[PDB]
Amino acid sequence: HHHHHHMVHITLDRNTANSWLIISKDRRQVRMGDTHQNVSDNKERFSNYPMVLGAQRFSSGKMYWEVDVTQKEAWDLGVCRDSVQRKGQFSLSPENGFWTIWLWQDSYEAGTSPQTTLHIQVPPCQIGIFVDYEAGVVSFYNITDHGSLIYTFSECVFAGPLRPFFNVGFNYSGGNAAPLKLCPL
Ligand SMILES: CCn1cc(NC(=O)C2CCC2)cn1
Repeated sequence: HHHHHHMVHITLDRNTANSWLIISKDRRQVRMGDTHQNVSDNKERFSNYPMVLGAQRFSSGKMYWEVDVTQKEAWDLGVCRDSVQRKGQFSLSPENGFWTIWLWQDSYEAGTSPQTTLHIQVPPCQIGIFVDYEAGVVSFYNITDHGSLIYTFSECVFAGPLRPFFNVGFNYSGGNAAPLKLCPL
């Protein structure tokens, strides 16, 4: 791909984070803590899952960023509406305001309804995410495999401002403690 020149500097929004997440000083890394991280509750925090939003809001243009997923067993990545549900149980779908892919139990899937199997020969260590607001496109790229396409959501109905979306996943296994990291430009 040739989307690198739309690179944007993403930072994480602490106020949206599940109360167990630990965000680095530079707001570029996030991991699951082993306990509640001693913050007050608020209506923005994702309550049920280890999710957090980027601070940036996008309503036009083309945007690109990269995320490091090295040695994780489970994670979700993509974008979502600013007004997505924060509390209780929900599925990641375009109907609910999410455009995402994930790793779960050694398989990669796109968050369609129902979910779509992805075909990845080289397990990615870094994922590129491209958003074209006007075109209604969200695309995912395998940076480990020379930028190869993973998945394209087209005919997207954003219906609001978009925010970068992250889920570090649970760590029931003891094998999923590693962080998500926003990679430098
Ligand atoms: C909540 C509004 N809404 C949006 C959609 N569909 C999409 O965004 C497309 C991406 C692939 C299907 C369905 N309902």
